Amino acid sequence: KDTYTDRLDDWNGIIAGNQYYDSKNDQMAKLNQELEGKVADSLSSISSQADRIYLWEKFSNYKTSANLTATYRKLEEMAKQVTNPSSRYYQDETVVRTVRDSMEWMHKHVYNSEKSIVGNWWDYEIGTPRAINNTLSLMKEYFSDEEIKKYTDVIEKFVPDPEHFRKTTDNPFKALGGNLVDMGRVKVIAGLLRKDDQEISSTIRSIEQVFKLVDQGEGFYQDGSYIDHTNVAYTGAFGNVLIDGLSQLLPVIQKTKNPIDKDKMQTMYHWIDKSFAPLLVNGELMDMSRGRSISRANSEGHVAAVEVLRGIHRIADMSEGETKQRLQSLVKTIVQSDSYYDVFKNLKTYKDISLMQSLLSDAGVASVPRTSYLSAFNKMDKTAMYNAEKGFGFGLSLFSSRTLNYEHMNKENKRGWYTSDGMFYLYNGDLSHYSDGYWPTVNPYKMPGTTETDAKRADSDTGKVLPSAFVGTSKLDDANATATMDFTNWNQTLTAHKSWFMLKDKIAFLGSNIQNTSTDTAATTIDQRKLESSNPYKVYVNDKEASLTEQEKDYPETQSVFLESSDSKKNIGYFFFKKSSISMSKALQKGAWKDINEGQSDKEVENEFLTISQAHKQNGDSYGYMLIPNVDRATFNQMIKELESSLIENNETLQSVYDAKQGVWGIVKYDDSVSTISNQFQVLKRGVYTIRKEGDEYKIAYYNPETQESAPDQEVFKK
Ligand SMILES: CC(=O)N[C@@H]1[C@@H](O[C@@H]2O[C@H](C(=O)O)[C@@H](O[C@@H]3O[C@H](CO)[C@@H](O)[C@H](O[C@@H]4O[C@H](C(=O)O)[C@@H](O)[C@H](O)[C@H]4O)[C@H]3NC(C)=O)[C@H](O)[C@H]2O)[C@H](O)[C@@H](CO)O[C@H]1O
Repeated sequence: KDTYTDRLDDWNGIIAGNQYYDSKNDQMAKLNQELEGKVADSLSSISSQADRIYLWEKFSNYKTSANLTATYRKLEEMAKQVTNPSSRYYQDETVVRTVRDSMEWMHKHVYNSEKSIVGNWWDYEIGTPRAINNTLSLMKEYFSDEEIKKYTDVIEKFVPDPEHFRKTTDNPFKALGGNLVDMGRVKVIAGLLRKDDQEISSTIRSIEQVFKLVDQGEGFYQDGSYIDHTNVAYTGAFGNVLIDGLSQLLPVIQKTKNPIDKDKMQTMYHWIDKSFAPLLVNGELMDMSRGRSISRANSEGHVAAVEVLRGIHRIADMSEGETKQRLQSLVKTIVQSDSYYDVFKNLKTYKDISLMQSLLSDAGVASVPRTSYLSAFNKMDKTAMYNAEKGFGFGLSLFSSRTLNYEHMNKENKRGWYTSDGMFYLYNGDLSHYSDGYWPTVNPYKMPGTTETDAKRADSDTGKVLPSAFVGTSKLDDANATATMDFTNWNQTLTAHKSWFMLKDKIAFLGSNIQNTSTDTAATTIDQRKLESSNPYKVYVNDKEASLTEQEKDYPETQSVFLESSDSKKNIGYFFFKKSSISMSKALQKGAWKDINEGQSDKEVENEFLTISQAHKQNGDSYGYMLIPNVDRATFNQMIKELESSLIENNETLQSVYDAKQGVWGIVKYDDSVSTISNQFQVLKRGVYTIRKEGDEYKIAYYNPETQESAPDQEVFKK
């Protein structure tokens, strides 16, 4: 037809990619097989009675917005197969008619301009409109330009403003980040379908705002943080949608009369390198950045990671030169480092499958293991650490007066209460740790690293910001950093000065000033590790094999605990600076995804967990231990002997551990008193420090969590 159909043709190549299909292509044929079965199920179950209440019974309750999107997504699947020469439904008269028909019926009795949002606005302005655009785009050769307009009319009624969503409501909000991108997949495509030029130009102009880094509110920050939903760390869910959708759109947008300036898009590489890259470990997308998505059974870390990777790859393909090359190497090495998840299980279009296949087999693209790195995402209170030498990742999940602890929205993530209360993540040889039903089987009252009372929590509860702004990380280099959280629990009955000292190949956990004014007992979960029936651990307490049971066994006078696997890369050792009183247990924990997410399956799931905790029976209590992963038993025993004097201090005003091997100090000062460290120097300001002694010199890394600022050396360091 015209230039719009041209772009609409490019879109089809991106969202389905029938033109690249190849039956002799294993991965492609697998996805085709999947779509064939989908429309087969849809067709064999659609209602074909004279006068019907619903198109599909499973999605009849049209009061539930979700049923509109699910119903239309089914027609998009039919539209994909009907235009695929290799599909059994290719140009099928029945399939063509049911799509056209279904569009009309849905339009007649369910979704039209004369209707109003009922349920989630999201489906009315994003979910459904996208499915409609895609369906009309794929089958434009079967619809009249007039019918197309007719069917996208309702989209214009609900989403008239490319800059605001929920415009038909009493409180529309400005589209930013992920939402802004979907606004493009809604109005740019719909604009294309309607041959509406003003719509295209204004939506693109509106989309261009996503390329702006922010220093407040929602968006990407200079330090790599990405905030969404007012104050929630969301690089891993909304960031996904952002990069995923934008990467699909850009190729199309760029071929219009309103291409986005190159210098304007250059910021995308900032997101990739500073925001996304650090959150990817062995093909897994750190859960601490995925908000409520963690409660979705079909979006575990490795799966969520491919959403980002496919977006990054599309961007690399859109680039050229070293940029294309480096991005390709980035995607290639990450995917190849994933021995647990098959990346193709989440490449849902032929072009995406194709791109990935050529990348993996192109010998010209280097795939070299990622180097060590430490990202201090202070603008979202998270820290990601990775050691390339020992091969383990570490995630520190916190929150402050600037951020919400956990998101429970739309009945999702009902029990994430403590996932940001100083929760830590360890990524080692067991790539499936946080997968295979970890979230619905993990005991939510004992999130690893967290200090909490055992009071009962309500599923109906929702997030809160922390009273204190004294939460933050001061990074010295790629292997060393220190963090602290002026912790107070959800009902202000317990406090604790929790601090972490990341020192290259280990992390020390220090807690002091632990107080409890309530009646419930207080304890810190040193860990709750999910086990693999295939790789059993040999537990040692004080280097003596211990036999754990579902019943908590107490181990007083503990100097160390060691979990031994046949794979050094799965070993976890804990050295207690001062002999401590801990309790351990290994028990089968059962649950269902529905428990933490109403819309998930109620199917029972179960996993075996090893729980280690330390009770706090008095005020002024404390804890102190070093987490040492990926070393064998003899090396762990020898190391804890060397660290016998690493703890420099752990009280209510000062906390610090020292790495003699590196000549690095980790320090946290809660007050402005003069602290003399190791009889060598003085730290003078309240805040977080990471210092390295280089012979006669001292490299200083100071951070003031409250003002979110560093400071001149002479202000905080002396001698
Ligand atoms: C209660 C209310 O209306 N609160 C508003 C808040 O509304 C919420 O906005 C979200 C949003 O996207 O901004 C909505 O989140 C999305 O809901 C979808 C339907 O349940 C769900 O499918 C989305 O999940 C993603 O879907 C993608 C897709 O289907 O294409 C997937 O490709 C993607 O992998 C998957 O994660 C879900 N989005 C995310 C990122 O999880 C939420 O339902 C809706 O209630 C407004 O946004 C804010 C404005 O800042 O104000 C509140 O008051």
